[PDB]
Amino acid sequence: VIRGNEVSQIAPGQTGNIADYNYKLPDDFTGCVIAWNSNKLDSKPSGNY
Amino acid sequence: YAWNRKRISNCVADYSVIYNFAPFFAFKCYGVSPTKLNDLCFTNVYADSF
Amino acid sequence: PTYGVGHQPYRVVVLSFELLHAPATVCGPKKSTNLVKNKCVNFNFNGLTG
Repeated sequence: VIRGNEVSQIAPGQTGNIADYNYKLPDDFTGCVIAWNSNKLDSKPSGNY
Repeated sequence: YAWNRKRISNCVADYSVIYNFAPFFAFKCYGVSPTKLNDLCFTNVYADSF
Repeated sequence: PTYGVGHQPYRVVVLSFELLHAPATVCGPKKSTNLVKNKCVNFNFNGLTG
């Protein structure tokens, strides 16, 4: 689970915060990335921590 | 029709804090890439708001 | 939930594929056919067409 600004970092040849410290994809990556919004399940009115 | 131009000069530009300021999806650029802007550097920056 | 869509949570699933180096273990619902020899035929061996 990531934020909305960090979905573009899940890509081959990409850098950033998530791509350098959390999850790095290879440059010769062959595969499929799926992302969907989860504001109804992974969020709380007091703030999901 | 009355968009605001702001000149940005004589400062250190950090582009990783723009994502925290506004809730957008993509940092869509044309001549450069969004992930490399902390490495190269320019003369003057211009901000147009509308 | 009051945040913008750029700061909203997103669930991500990444599927990674190993193309063909090992014997194939994940192959889809395509049915097989009996093997003929000494004839000019189309063949499909684990996605290798010809």
